[PDB]
Amino acid sequence: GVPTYGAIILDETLENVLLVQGYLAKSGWGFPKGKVNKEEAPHDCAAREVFEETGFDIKDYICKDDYIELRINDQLARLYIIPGIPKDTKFNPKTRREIRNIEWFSIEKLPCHRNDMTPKSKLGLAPNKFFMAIPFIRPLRDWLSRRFG
Ligand SMILES: COc1ccc(C(=O)N2CCCCCC2)cc1
Repeated sequence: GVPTYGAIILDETLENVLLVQGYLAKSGWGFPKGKVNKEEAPHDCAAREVFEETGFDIKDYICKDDYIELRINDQLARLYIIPGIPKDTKFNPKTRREIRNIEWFSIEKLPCHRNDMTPKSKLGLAPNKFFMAIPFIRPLRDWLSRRFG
């Protein structure tokens, strides 16, 4: 996998995070992110994908050591943490061919794992519209507890 870069944007209260909704195979809700171009530095990729998908430019707010990174089936995804963005910010994606909707979600209400179907004696996981975000939720909560209490 070519690495992906993006951001976890929080509001002023630190209660809420900004998610985006795509289409088709990406039809659920996730953190904004995308694939790095040849020769493009990580911070530049994160800013460009977040600006294409949200309309908001994070370049002046990125902190180099403040991010959460995960490897999932051999693709690396790194999300820079960006606190303190006002809830009344006007977000407007660039390509509406990729992004259906943009919303704020309460962190404490988001799932941190999918649910089994052991009520039905059936293997696997039940569908969840937050599937792209879920892996980052527990590591975010733990990062926030350490930096802020
Ligand atoms: C393999 O390349 C990828 C690139 C980006 C994403 C991703 O999460 N996106 C893109 C748009 C859909 C909505 C959520 C944000 C996933 C995979």
